[PDB]
Amino acid sequence: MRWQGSSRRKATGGKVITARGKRKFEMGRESAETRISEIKRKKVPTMGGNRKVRLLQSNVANVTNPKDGKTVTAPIETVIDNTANKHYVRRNILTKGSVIRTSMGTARVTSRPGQDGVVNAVLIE
Amino acid sequence: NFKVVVSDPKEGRAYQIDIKDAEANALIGKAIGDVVDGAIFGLAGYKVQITGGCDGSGFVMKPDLPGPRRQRILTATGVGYVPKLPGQRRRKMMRGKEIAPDIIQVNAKIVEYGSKSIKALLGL
Amino acid sequence: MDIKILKDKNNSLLNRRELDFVVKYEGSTPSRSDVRNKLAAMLNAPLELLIIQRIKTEYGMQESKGYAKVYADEARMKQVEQEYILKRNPAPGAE
Amino acid sequence: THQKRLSVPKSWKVGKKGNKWISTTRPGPHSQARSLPLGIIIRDILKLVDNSREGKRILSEGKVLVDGIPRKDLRFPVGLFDVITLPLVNEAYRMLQDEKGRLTLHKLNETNVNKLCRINNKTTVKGGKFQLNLNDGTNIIGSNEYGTKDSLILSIPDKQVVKHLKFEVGNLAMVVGGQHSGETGKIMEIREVKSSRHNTVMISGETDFETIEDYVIVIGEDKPEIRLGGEISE
Amino acid sequence: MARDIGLNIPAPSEECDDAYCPFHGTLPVRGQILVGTVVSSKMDNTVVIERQYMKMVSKYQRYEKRRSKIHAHNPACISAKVGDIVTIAECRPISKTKSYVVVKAEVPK
RNA sequence: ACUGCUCAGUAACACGUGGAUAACCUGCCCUUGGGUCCGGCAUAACCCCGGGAAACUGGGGAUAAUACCGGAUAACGCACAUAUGCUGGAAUGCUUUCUGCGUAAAACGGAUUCGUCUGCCCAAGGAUGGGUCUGCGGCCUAUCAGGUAGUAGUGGGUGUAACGUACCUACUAGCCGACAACGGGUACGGGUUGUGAGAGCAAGAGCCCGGAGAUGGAUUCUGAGACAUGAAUCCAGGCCCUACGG
Ligand SMILES: [Mg+2]
Ligand SMILES: [Mg+2]
Ligand SMILES: [Zn+2]
Repeated sequence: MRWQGSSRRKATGGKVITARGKRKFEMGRESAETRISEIKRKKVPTMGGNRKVRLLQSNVANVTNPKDGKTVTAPIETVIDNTANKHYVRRNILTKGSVIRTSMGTARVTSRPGQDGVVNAVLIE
Repeated sequence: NFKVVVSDPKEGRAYQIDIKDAEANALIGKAIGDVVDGAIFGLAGYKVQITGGCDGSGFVMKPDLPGPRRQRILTATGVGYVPKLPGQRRRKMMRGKEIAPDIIQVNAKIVEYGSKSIKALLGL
Repeated sequence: MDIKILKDKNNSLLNRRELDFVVKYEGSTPSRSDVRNKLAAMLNAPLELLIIQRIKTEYGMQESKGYAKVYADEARMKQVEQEYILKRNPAPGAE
Repeated sequence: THQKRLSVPKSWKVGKKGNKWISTTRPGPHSQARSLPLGIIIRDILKLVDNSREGKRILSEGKVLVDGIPRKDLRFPVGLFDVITLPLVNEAYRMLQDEKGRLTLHKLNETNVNKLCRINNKTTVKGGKFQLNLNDGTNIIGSNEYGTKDSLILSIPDKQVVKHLKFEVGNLAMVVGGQHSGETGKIMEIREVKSSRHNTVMISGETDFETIEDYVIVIGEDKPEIRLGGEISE
Repeated sequence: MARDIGLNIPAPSEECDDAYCPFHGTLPVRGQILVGTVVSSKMDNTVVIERQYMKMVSKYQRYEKRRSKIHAHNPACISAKVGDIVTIAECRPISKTKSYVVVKAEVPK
């Protein structure tokens, strides 16, 4: 659980005095980070019967060659780097926009594993 | 002083027994799922598996919970809880599978049968 | 007591006749059974079949509004008309 | 899902008498703004049943049909140009918007008559289908001849196409809002004025003016193809 | 995106690889179009813009000019200057206070 | 989770009003396009024995469904090529799509006059409900002058129904204010009401619209939807039934 309601001052620093409680629709879940392990997923429910698939661990990827446009599933070994956080590279976290290392070759994750339910990585040219 | 309830699966017949003394002390410590010799019941080779219990104040034992004492449980379903509303959680008082001197009733079932009849081996 | 009838629309969706008339009574406002007995002869409707919903008398002048109705079946009346109307309308031999 | 006596919609001609709620219309296919309950229609306009229970009885017994569909619910919405058919008297009525934006009923002559609809968004269902954002009846998932706002006409109750009433310059047009509601007249110029809100249209019937493209109905080639105006019975 | 039609406010002579750039990016600009001047452009991709108008007071029957500040998105291809008249149109929320992106920044004359 | 009540909090996109959502969810309802495929077999009341001051509630025996589980034909996300389909400044969407890579549903249920009626799944859209969004409109105060560091913004992310510092990271050094920020005072907002010849001035208890609240407070289950007025959980606070174990 996290609160994603509109609570960060107004424009100036005058502390916004809340007139409403923490509503149910403003409650966001936890960042279920993904690592390189046994491929584990959970069918967490969301609004309107939309069970969003959340991934937690994975050592395989759907590496997509751009030269020929062929999709083959190759194992994930290590995150090469990541622009979003300099610590996920050390933690082997698999976020979107990171760069993983597969058997096919180095690839960049182009899918959000916490929302997509799979690790779809485009093979870097 | 245990007020044991024993049921027969072959006829769906439950015999209520009032037991005391050394046999009651033998029943103490026997967790849920234990098998007990019929000499504690006097039955000719009838072995009973204990599958329940409750306190003097009506608190029901739980086979799930390990430990003899009481615990507070915020459950949403299971043994000894009925949801008044659909998917409602409550904090009841349950017991472990361990048998205690503050336990009255011991529900159990007949498993390993004996030579004689079940009824006639208790004077009936 | 006198009666003149103006509107006799028949509802095709229920097979009943809507009786609208002006009650030219004198003095004492007639009861529902009496107005039914008078309104029966105007359109050939039995007491069990002819039904009246109000004989509402206005101020001053002795004129009343009569919203009576006619059915081709008493079971249809019991299925459609409310129970207070069935009690309020005395059947032949009713108590 | 309630609505009160005071906050009854502007398109609802029925007054502000009674006690709070007046017959909450369902979600339905049509907009709730231009909608009246079938129970309110049969209890106020036509006057075939006076109570709500008797209205629910007559609806439930398959006695009233809305484009050949005998709806048993008294909360069904009704949109503009909707036909109500009663076979027992041959009473045909059409939902119409008068000059004040309110919804009324005009009686028709024949029981069997078409119904007019409109195109609002042509999307593509997977399977090579040009979905027209239909909401009522059956239709034809057609081709690019069927454009937006084309105002299709379809039969009843089978709801097959009768004639593609495509609009052009000079063709007929009926207003569906504003202060010009019900002033049907020929189209003068349908200008595709680019802007962030929506485009515009030029229409002149008895008197010329400018009107919005969401307040125009392509109701005929030169003359009324559908039975637009019959008898305005309350 | 970069599309030329009547009253287009056409895409500039400079290409921008911005994600929120209306002509070259993928941000659909839509809403209410407005006009203003850059109060200051000391902030990345965001020019504070002032709207100046007047509200006639009913009782006194006179006027009072009212200032107002708006934060707009300043794409690099446009690059709205300092104190220049510019037309802004609404977009989806870019940031904490950014729902407008500038589309035409004309240096004043 | 609709009504119903209250009017504490709230000086606020809370509200009135004009737009937007091409940034989103929607059970019931709506029309068209499809489908409705194999199974598995618990556990209820009931039977036999109770425990319990109560609140509650145990065991063994029998069993059913539109209950629940397992299996086949989609959606979801990556990468592609393919023709205006809407809207149109405007794709970013639908997409003809197909490609391969991970990746799914239903109750051939019920009734009948066997005419049919009503239900399950599914795709597209609508409608309904609600979140979000911003131009503008409306208090007293200087015996209230600086306020703000997640504060202002950029890139990459994260979570979300969805856009978003909503959270996180690297970075920039901004942002609001003397045309009143920040603080204090006060207040449910508006439609309106009082009064006067009017300009105005004063209040916005009741009828309708939206907002919030459930002893004060935090947290959570269930559900299409709630942090639920007749849901829970604990703390504070008061009270209450007890066979004193609750
Ligand atoms: Mg949920
Ligand atoms: Mg924001
Ligand atoms: Zn650009």
